[PDB]
Amino acid sequence: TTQPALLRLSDHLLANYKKGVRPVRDWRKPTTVSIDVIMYAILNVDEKNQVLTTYIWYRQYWTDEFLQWTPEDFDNVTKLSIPTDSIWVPDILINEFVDVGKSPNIPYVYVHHRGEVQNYKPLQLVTACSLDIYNFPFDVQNCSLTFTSWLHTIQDINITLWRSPEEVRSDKSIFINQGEWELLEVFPQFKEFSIDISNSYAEMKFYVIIRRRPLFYAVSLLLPSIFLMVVDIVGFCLPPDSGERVSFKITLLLGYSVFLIIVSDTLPATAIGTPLIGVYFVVCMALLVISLAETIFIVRLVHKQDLQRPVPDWLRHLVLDRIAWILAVRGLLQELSSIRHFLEKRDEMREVARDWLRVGYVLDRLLFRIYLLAVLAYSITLVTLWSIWHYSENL
Amino acid sequence: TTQPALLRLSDHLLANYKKGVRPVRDWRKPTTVSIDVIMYAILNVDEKNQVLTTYIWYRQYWTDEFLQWTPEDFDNVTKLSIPTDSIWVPDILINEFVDVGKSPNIPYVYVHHRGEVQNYKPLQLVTACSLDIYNFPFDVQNCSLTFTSWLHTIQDINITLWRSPEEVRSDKSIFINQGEWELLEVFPQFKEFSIDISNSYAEMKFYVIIRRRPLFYAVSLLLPSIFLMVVDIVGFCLPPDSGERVSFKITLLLGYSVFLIIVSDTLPATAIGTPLIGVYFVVCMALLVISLAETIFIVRLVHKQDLQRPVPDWLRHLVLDRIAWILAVRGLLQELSSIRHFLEKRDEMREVARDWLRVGYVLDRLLFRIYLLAVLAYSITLVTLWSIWHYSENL
Amino acid sequence: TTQPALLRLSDHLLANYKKGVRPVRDWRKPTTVSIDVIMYAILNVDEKNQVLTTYIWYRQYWTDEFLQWTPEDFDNVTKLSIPTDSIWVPDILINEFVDVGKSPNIPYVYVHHRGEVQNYKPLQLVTACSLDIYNFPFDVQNCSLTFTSWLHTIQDINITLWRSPEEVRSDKSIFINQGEWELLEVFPQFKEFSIDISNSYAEMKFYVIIRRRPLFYAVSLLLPSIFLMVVDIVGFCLPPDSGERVSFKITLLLGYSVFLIIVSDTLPATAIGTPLIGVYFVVCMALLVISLAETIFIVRLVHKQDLQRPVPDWLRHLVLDRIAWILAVRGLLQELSSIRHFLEKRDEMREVARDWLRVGYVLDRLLFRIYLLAVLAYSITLVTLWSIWHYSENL
Amino acid sequence: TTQPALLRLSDHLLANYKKGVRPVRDWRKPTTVSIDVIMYAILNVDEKNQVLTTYIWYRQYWTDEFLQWTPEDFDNVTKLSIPTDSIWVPDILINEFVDVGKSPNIPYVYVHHRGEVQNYKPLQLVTACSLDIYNFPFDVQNCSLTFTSWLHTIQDINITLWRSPEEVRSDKSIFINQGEWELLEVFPQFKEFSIDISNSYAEMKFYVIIRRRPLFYAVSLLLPSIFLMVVDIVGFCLPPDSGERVSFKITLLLGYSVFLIIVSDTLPATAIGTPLIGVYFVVCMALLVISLAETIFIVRLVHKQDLQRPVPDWLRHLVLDRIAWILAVRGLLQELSSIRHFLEKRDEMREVARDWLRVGYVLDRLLFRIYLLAVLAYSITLVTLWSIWHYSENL
Amino acid sequence: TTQPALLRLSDHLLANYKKGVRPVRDWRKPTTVSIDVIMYAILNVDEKNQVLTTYIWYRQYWTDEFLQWTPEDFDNVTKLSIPTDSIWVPDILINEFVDVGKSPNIPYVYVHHRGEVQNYKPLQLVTACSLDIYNFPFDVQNCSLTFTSWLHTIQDINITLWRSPEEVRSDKSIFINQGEWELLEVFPQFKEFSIDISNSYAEMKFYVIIRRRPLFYAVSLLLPSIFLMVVDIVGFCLPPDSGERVSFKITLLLGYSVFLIIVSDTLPATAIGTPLIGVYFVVCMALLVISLAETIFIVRLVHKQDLQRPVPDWLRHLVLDRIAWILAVRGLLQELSSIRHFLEKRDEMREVARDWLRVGYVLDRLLFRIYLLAVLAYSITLVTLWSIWHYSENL
Ligand SMILES: O=C1c2cccc3[nH]nc(c23)CCN1[C@H]1CC2CCN(CC2)C1
Ligand SMILES: O=C1c2cccc3[nH]nc(c23)CCN1[C@H]1CC2CCN(CC2)C1
Ligand SMILES: O=C1c2cccc3[nH]nc(c23)CCN1[C@H]1CC2CCN(CC2)C1
Repeated sequence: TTQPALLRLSDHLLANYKKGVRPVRDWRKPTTVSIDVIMYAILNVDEKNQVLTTYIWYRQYWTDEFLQWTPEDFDNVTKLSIPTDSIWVPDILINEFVDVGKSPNIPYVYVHHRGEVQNYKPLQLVTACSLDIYNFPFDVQNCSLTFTSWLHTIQDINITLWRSPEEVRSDKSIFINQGEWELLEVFPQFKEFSIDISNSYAEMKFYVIIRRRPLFYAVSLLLPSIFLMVVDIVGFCLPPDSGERVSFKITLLLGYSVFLIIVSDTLPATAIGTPLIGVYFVVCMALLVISLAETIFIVRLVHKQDLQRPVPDWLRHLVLDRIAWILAVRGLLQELSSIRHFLEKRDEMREVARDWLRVGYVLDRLLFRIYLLAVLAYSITLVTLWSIWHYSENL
Repeated sequence: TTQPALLRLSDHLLANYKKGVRPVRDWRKPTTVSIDVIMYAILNVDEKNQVLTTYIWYRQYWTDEFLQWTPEDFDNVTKLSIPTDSIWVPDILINEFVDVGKSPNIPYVYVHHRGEVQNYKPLQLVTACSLDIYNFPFDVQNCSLTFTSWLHTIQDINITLWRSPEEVRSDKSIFINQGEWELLEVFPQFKEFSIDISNSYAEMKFYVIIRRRPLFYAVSLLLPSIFLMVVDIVGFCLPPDSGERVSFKITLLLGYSVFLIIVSDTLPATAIGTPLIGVYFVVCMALLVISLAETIFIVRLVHKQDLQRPVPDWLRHLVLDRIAWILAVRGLLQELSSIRHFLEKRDEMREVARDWLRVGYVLDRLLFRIYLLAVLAYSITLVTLWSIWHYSENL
Repeated sequence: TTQPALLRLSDHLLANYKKGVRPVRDWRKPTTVSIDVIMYAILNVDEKNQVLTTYIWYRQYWTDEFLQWTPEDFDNVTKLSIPTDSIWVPDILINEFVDVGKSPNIPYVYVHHRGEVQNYKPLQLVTACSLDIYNFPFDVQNCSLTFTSWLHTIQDINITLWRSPEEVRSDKSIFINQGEWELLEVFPQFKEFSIDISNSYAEMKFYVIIRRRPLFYAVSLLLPSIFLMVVDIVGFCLPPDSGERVSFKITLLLGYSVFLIIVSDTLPATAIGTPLIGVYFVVCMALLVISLAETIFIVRLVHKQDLQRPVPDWLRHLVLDRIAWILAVRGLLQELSSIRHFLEKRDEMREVARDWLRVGYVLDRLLFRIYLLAVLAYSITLVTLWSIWHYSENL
Repeated sequence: TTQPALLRLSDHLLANYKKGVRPVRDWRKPTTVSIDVIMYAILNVDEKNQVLTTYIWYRQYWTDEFLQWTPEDFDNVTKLSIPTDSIWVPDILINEFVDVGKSPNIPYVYVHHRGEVQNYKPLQLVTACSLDIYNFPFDVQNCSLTFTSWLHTIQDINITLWRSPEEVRSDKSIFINQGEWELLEVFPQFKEFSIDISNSYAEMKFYVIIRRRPLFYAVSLLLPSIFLMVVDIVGFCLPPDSGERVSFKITLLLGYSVFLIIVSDTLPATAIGTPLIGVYFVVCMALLVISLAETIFIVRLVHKQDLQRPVPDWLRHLVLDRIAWILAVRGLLQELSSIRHFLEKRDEMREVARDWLRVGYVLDRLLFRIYLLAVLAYSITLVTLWSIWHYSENL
Repeated sequence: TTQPALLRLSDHLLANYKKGVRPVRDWRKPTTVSIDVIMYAILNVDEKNQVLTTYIWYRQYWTDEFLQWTPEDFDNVTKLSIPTDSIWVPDILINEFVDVGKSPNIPYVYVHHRGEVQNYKPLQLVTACSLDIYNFPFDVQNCSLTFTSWLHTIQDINITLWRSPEEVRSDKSIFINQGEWELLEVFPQFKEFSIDISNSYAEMKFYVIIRRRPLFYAVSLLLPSIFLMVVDIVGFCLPPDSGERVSFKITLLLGYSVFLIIVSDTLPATAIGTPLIGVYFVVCMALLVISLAETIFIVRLVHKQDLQRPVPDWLRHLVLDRIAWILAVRGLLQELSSIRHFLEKRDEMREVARDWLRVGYVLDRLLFRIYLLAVLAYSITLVTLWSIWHYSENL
């Protein structure tokens, strides 16, 4: 028997090992597969249709009972590499998968004596995760990965873990911290999945916690919003000169409204979408629009000869609002006296025109008070969100 | 015969089972496959080209007659797992499929004694469904899934059901209610599909009813439309000051017209597309445009020296419209008397200019009445649609 | 021989049938394949790069001569199902294909006695068709599908038809009439394709006629164009008040020019692209632009002190254009007489200013006549196109 | 031996023909493969990342020496069809390939007596070609296709040609002239590719010449540019009325600037991108912008009380520029004499205001001369490019 | 033994060579694979999600010990081509891979006497690289390619290099210099990758250095920015005529703001994105916006009757700012004397109105000084970046 050790061991082991039979000697005992998953990177988190792209490394060992050999005979060999198509491989397939594939297959597997069979493989998974667009700048996502056997039951395949849960929870020795997402926790759990009154199935759920790094996003979205909160600072105190005022706003109401389009284009729009900023930015504009509507109505009322409607209706309006906020010489002298009346009529109009500019100069201050309350509330909401974002990582 | 039970059973059963033969002993009796489908999630409903993406779980059992064995001999075994490439698998393929695939294959199947053969598999299907864009905010879609054998006839393969129709109709124990679509009914039906005068085929149609969750869509599309229905409230009562009016509209007619582009971009445009809102929003603008055209024509007519055309033609126009809506001192006194005529001519023009501002102040009220009728009709249509949406789920 | 009939027939037939040999007994006679195609739906017609997506059903029968058996022996069997990888399958591949695939393979085929071999399969084809963008609203496309053997010649494989051409021409019993395209005719033809002076090849061409359903497209593109043809109705008769006129157009020349962008975005742009509407809509704007240029030049000429250039050059211009369209008291009286000259000079300017507003009021009518001729021609062209569209289906 | 001729020939030939051995009897002589390529269509020419999509037909013959038979024995057979997986196929793979595939495989090949082995197959190739965006409207592209054996050397596989180069150069009998590209020349060449000092490899390069059909592109891009070159014709001769002028340009500087966005969107943007039109259209606007800046500065200088700076600095500026272009009655008469001075002061301002409007009326003519020189140069460049485009096809 | 040499050698060698066994005779010695990589082109560098597309050529040799033969016997043969599926191929797979594939497989490999086994193959790789958007116009990217065995350890497979590192570092004999990226260095390194306390793995890292060719990008982005830095040159010295000024800016603040959208669209936006230009262009606009806000506030203060607030508060404001920058005849004469007071009142207002236009004419110069400092800093930053870009290639 002048043959190499590896060739003689491969000939002896795979001579009659038929694939298809669950490898076990008594059908009573189930076979156990133990798994391990380590994260490498996060490629894409698309919020339009709840798609998460992940890359992981993997490892699965299962005891075997038709590949036992004594190392004393075959020249002290203790580990062999065999093709993956010549033995039995369990159908451990992850759930919540969309277009699974895009990952090569490893054509070799290890085997030890007694049946310790190991396998290493990469998985590039496109999964379905319920992403919450709420708290957009500082979101904390909680995604799930479900490993189970698609066919076998609890009394056929049981899934345990290689290493303990703790050492699995904190594992960032391979992950690259260059993307826009950062790992927090990979928590494993095991339970049983039964739907009808007949079959019992194993199940292992990995909960993956991710945070978003928002420093760069903030400086490109918030800073322009805080800088554009000087428009109220600019247009202030000009009811008589509301021609210039209206000028100002008629162009400002479009200057940021034109890029509101590109802002909404840059938002990862979600059908179930209600961001805190995306509703404050809307009511901010609504309030500004109604303020300008009130100012235009006031200047239209006071610009004409209406004289703020001196009928007692405006008294009632003011009262309700206050409750709410709780022979030749004959011709000579004739011509002399004729023009004095016209001059007096010309001169009398100035005070009458200028006496009706107080209502706008009063109500603009209340509108500005409402605006300051709104921006203070917005800042408080932003501060407490950032506080929640910072305190989310203490656990 | 010192061999394991599973290996000896696999050797005995698959020794001479040739694949290809329909498994039956008398060609007269047909084989029956029974199916079951459970929904998991809805990934995409693209209305541009009638594409529906669905994920389901599946289950198919077929009686077999060359895999019968007695459990008394082979150590009380009652269920075995065998490779899927060593036996006969029916070609149950769903119709209305586009780019079917993207789903793994399960390499194992169960077998019981007597021939009970089972199979579990996931299907990710991209189907063609006739989606109705009408009733966009609150649509109720009715899609169809057709299972049949692509080759075999009614006397070769018959498709029945595992569980009864009722228990199949109400099955939401696995479905995730996080997307923008919500399951209502999965109704199964069975019939025969024959086109020529020769072949008879089995057919099972699953009708799937889906609704759209429109709360988030409403607050992002309707609320701005209701808020922008204050433009008529702002521009009111100013025929003499139609310079400011025209100012107002010339900018409002673009302020929402510029984002009408992004609105139309966000609509899932369909060739066969006529949404109730998408036609009301158009006639709303048309009516506003023609109202502004009438006001501009009126102010152009009354601004010049035409004096609303005092010829009797305007009497006829008003009548038809009413039917429609059913030595030195000599020079001294001379110079004194010369300027009085010029002053009188200057002063007489004011009343003549101000006496022709009534026609616009009358017709704007009728235009506003038409506008109020339009918005009331729009609100009534929205209310009855929401009522239909709410009452669609009582069945 | 206590064996089932099907297993014994499969063992007898496929025992020595080697695949690869054209199934025939004398190499002289060629084998004939007969095909049949039925349309299901049209998924996409992309005009950017001449891509047509179609789904069809299929059917091909070929006589066989190594699978003959007598039904008297094998228990009165007359039809058998055999795997598709164990027999000879012709390489009938369609031409004009791009990324062909995306369609499953049927693993079974029928066989009768004497050699009648049948096969059913679906084909999802992405073909290259020369689409004419001309007559965009109402196009009638004529696409081609070419079936031939990629390798074999006329004396090896001949392609005939299952059913007659007539019954093939009118076949809409399966087609779904929910899309934007509607079937008209599926005409089959057979001929020979030879390019060099040596090989002769069979060829079957199916001509497919499709029409577009333009009702929904019309109401979304034409109706706004007809509604926006009121701009000339609005801006009419105002040469002295050309400040307001210029106001009007300077904003109208952008109001539809801003969404012209989105219009051109919505057009399926084709390199070889010259739609009748897409050239009329351009010359429509050109004519309007040159009309406004003429009006602005006229008002600039008449606004200043040029007084329409009273030099005899304008006489020549008008003639050529007409051819084209075929001690104290001393100071007292002094001061009295000094101001009368200034008053007369002030009063004399009004008639001189108002006497030069006729040329624009004359040429605007000619410009409007040209505009009415243009819109009448546009309406006539639209009417005759729709007439061609309606009369295209009488055949 | 009562067997069919084809079955007996297939049994005799493929009985012991092992695949893998280069088919030759003396390892010294190399085997020669002869190829032929015929073009069908051009699907896509993407200039963003240098991707060319092509479809071709193909043909390759190689002498064989283990499939020789005498036609006298096997019933006068001279041509046989054999599966492509049972014989030796050379690894002739094209270089410069990206995502090669998307094309079916032909499962049969011809064989003659003596070893003449033929093969026909379609190839759909996505190649990398250096496309020059320069001369965009009328480009002449020169792409390369490189056929070589990926493994074998010059003394193992040599690649010659089926037909001569001339008959290969002019081959448009199958090509469809409906796209935006038109074939000019398919020139074959053969040489040797060696990089190190050890291996020698065969290489066949097909140079493919393509032109663009620009008639439709011209009418959609140039005609609007020539039509919009009337803006200088419109705004001419109005320094005093520069309010209307500034009005005009402030809106024209945006009227085409707003669709400049969509123009740049429609350009196939290339990183290495410098089109002749794309630089002329930019300098055209730059020149117009600086002209308007000069006019606005001039009108701002002459509008105020600066009076074109009558200090001798403007003399130096003009000189340098010219070098560059090479008791009661007492009160009565008092009041009479008081107002005459005010009237004279009022009347004297008109000539002083009107005497400073010449500098703009002089410099605008020079600016227009520069503009005319620019447009004449642009037209000359366009004419000579079209001349180059027309003369490129004379070869 | 009248057989060809190649057929007899193939029969002798592959007669009993079982695949799967690592080819070695004593399990103690490991097998060594030596690799070589040569770059061809760079197809895509997408900065949105860190994707790098590369094309390389490859070469791997491994000693074999079951394919030794003596050339004396088998007719002086020294090199043979054998199928790649009949021997042992190591699983050398690159790390950092996304959707690896898209590249054909070579079905043949070389073998020499003694076991020298060679293989050539192309790889089209989509890898994940951390691209730095900082220094956008002139970036120097440093990407990594990691070759290792996915399964085998250091004592099973060791990876060395064919040629030395130097000759590998400088290799541009095949690379095409037509794209937007240019090769600088391909540096190889070898080390060991161990994560736990048990397994030791080989690892070869190729560092690839790429630069961007920014000439064409510069002329399309910078030149417009330098040309648009004349807006401050145009609007200068006009506090009284701030109506025209405000006119100017209200349109300039939108003229480039409208294409800022398309600028941001053309930027390859990265979540971690902070380009030097992209922050200078923002603060440039911020500074201009606040300058215009100050000017509008100043002109609003000085336009009304406030008279720059002559209360001593403005003295304190100026001081703090300076610290910061460190019977008939009776009626006759009566009427004569009445109008003189009105004339004096009319004439006195001019000097009072004109005496308050100095503060804006002073502060605009300081604002322009800040603007000049900003643009000088921007130019200095651009110059030093280009200097870094030029000096990066000296190594
Ligand atoms: O799809 C099903 C399924 C499909 C159709 C009808 C059904 N009735 N009851 C079940 C079921 C539960 C079994 N399953 C799978 C559930 C999990 C766990 C293990 N395995 C894969 C995923 C099995
Ligand atoms: O990739 C290589 C190659 C790869 C790595 C190191 C190398 N050093 N020297 C070469 C080389 C030249 C050989 N080739 C191919 C070149 C052409 C011609 C034939 N064949 C395919 C394409 C072989
Ligand atoms: O994925 C793993 C891996 C997966 C799961 C748990 C693990 N614990 N420890 C390791 C590991 C290290 C081994 N690897 C691979 C690491 C590199 C080097 C060689 N090979 C491929 C890539 C092996």
